[PDB]
Amino acid sequence: MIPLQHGLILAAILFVLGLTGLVIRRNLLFMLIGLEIMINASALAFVVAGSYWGQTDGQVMYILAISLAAAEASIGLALLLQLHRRRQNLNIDSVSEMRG
Amino acid sequence: STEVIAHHWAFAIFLIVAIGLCCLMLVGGWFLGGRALRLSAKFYLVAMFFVIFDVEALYLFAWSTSIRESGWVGFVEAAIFIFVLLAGLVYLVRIGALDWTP
Amino acid sequence: MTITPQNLIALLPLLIVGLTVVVVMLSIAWRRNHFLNATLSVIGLNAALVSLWFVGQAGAMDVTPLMRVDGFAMLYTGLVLLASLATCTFAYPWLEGYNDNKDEFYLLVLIAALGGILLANANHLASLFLGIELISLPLFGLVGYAFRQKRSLEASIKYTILSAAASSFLLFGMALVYAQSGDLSFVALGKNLGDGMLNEPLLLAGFGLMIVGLGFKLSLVPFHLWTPDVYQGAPAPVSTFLATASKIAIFGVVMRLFLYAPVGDSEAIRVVLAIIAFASIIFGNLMALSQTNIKRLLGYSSISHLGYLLVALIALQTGEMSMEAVGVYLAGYLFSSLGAFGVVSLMSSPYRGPDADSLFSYRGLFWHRPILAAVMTVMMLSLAGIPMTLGFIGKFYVLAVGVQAHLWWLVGAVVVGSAIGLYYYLRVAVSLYLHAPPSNWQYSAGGIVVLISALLVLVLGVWPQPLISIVRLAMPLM
Amino acid sequence: MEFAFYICGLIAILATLRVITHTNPVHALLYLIISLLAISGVFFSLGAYFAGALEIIVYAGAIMVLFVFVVMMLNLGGSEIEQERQWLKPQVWIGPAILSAIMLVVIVYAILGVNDQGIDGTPISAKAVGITLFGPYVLAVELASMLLLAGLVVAFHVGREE
Amino acid sequence: LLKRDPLNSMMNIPAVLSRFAGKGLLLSENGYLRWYVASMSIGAVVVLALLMVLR
Ligand SMILES: CCCCCCCCCCCCCCCCCC(=O)OC[C@H](COP(=O)(O)OCCN)OC(=O)CCCCCCCCCCCCCCCCC
Ligand SMILES: CCCCCCCCCCCCCCCCCCCC
Repeated sequence: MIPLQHGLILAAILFVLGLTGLVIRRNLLFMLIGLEIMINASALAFVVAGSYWGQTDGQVMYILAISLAAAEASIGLALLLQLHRRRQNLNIDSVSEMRG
Repeated sequence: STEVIAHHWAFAIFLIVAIGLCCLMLVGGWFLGGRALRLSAKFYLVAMFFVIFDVEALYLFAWSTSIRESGWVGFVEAAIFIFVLLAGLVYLVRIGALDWTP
Repeated sequence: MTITPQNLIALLPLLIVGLTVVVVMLSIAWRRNHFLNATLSVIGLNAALVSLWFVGQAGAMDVTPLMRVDGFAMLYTGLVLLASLATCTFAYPWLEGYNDNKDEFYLLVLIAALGGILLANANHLASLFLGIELISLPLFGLVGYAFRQKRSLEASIKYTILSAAASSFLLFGMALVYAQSGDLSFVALGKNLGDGMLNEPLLLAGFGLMIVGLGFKLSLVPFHLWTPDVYQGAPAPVSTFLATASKIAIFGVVMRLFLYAPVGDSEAIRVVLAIIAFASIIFGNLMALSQTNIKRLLGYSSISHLGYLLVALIALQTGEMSMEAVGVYLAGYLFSSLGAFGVVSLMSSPYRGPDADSLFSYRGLFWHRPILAAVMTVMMLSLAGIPMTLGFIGKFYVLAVGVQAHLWWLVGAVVVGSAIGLYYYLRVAVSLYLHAPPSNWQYSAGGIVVLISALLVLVLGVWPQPLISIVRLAMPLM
Repeated sequence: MEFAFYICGLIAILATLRVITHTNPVHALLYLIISLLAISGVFFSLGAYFAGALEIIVYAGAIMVLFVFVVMMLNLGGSEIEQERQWLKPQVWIGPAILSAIMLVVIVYAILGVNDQGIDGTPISAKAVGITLFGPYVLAVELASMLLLAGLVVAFHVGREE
Repeated sequence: LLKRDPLNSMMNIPAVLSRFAGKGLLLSENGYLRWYVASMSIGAVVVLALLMVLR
């Protein structure tokens, strides 16, 4: 009896909140956290869409989504550790060596 | 059904009573009684291996509950999956990624 | 739907490249050998390229509820495999100067080629998403392969963050599309609407979000700002692969999605894509006017050429040769970018440490490297649409496609962008011949690859009929 | 059923809002874990039992554990972060919040104009998900294993110490 | 009055316009990742608004 539109609205709210955290935060760690929030919100939207139609496609796409999310979190944290090792800071605005 | 709503109430009561019991004993411990190094990247490597192999484990979790329905074709697909996973594990072992002491 | 032996022999390049990945990993685990691992990688890619002929014998069919194999898949799989083989050939002399481990490069190139083949064979939203990420993550590895160098690490961080954001956008768009439709098949995206309500708001918003993700992946305005920095910071073979294989595979799957989805006929999506292509052509041509770096200039070149590709894409539902035009343009653009970035890589090889600059210094290249300068100026003229080049044949195809569908704004954009591209391409080609003040067969192999690419561009610009016949023979399923 | 969905959705929204506006990394990750638990509760209220199970097993049990591992490895004491308060100045966050709000209203207007008979909430078991995973989605499983392998190889190559 | 070829300058005016437009457009390539994400979100807003208007 739960509407599909309300679940999609919740997913959209979480997605724009994660994107706002990705934009306004100068830390690379909080940028990765906001990215995690966005991909989790997309997976939530897929689960709601799959459960509305009564199919396993939403859960399968969620499984692929969280596989990608885990791999991307690993990749971003490895890059963050490399940045903190070789520059001793996580300022994403200071790493702007090439431009124009 | 009466049984399913009774079971849901029992599970809710279990969760609530357990959390409230630990909270109550924390409150009682707080209430009673008078008063008076740089970490290496091997931890990251171990945790990342845990994450990747846990996602491959979740794929195997999904497969294992439907082995009979998938038939021999699903067995073949999971065999290639497990062979790729074991090749990755052997690759990690042989390059010293899983060795703590150098 | 299950998998038959016919479905297995139609799965030959995917299985061959995956088996190559497993064999290369077991060889690395046995003993770290750069030459043996690179040889295994190129033998596996060539085996996939020659097993494409057996796939063509097997015919065209649907292999999965996800994949579909036809001449479309043949052509784009061949382009991706050729790009990956050229990337390995350019990568070996660059990796000869690498102090750290070198064998992971070919593993990542093989996995990215696997993602490109999946994108070529993709007939599903799940397969499209998985191919996009299977291309992206090895590119995350390859762009920041020289993570000690500041430029490569910065490009890796930028590419990883922006591609994660675009993947989230694309997945949310697929989620909205699936909520609207109820089936993830390419043909079923809009089959539940009729009698003139194809412009459903949820379907349009979802398709717009995947348009945002793919326009990031195709360097389309205004998701194009990453292109010069990621192209410059990454290693030159990585720049070659990112310019050719990723763009070709993503544009091929976008072609297949917009051909098969009934909602691709909707006018709002076509107008939005027309605006995107117009702005992409104009911006990518104007922003390369005053670039002293060859990598950023080639990145803006990639932006403008993908704008031309999108211009050919818009008339897909009206014209009949639009996908044929896209195939011819993509073959010519593959050869052009292969030659240009191969000359860049051969000048940038071997890797002379992370603390030293990788500056090109293309001025006066003819006076010590005459053959490479000749190849570089041939590819520079090819990228400009100048005749007797394959890039001119692609530009002519794009112009004819735009003329057929009365998309005159896009045609004027192509003309103006061609003039600006003429300016900067001719500036580079004439700076090659001004005045300014190897020793192994892998470098000779890379020089042979760029020379063969230049000769192919010249021959198929003078005589373009065999390529046109080959592209027309790659007929997908209606 | 709908009560749990609405309460867990509100909890997840509040927790994510506290995540994006926090300075302590460990507190931000704790609020993120709380939001993940709430989203898994939303999953369980919708009948996607496997989705919630993998949300707390993997998303709140592997990925967030990796994030907390990295945070406590760096010993982030808020150097030039806790003493800046840059994201709380309105000249920094008014713009992006207005942009995200505009996109939210656009997406909400798109969402409100779709056919919706509601979600019956019938529990889709993990058995059917595993049947579809190793049936019509074999290549998805194999190439997802390939993708996880690629991510593992890249993260090993980047995150070495030497 | 005509020794400076005024029609040549009149037809060379679009070259100056193209150079100025390229210089103005190159300011968006400042190398800041947060600006890149903000521009991606701006493009998402623009694309979605255009699709909602033209629907
Ligand atoms: C009360 C005011 C607030 C007080 C403070 C916050 C307390 C926690 C609030 C959130 C968690 C509890 C929400 C209420 C659940 C009550 C049970 C319920 O609604 O069950 C319905 C349904 C049972 O299953 P079903 O078969 O669908 O039943 C349909 C009936 N024929 O259930 C389902 O289908 C699934 C039920 C939800 C999933 C399991 C529980 C998840 C809990 C997540 C907690 C996240 C962290 C919260 C932290 C709060 C403090 C910061
Ligand atoms: C029109 C398509 C391309 C045709 C070939 C263009 C030229 C390719 C390079 C050939 C070699 C050029 C050598 C130039 C030598 C100039 C010496 C000047 C001395 C003052």
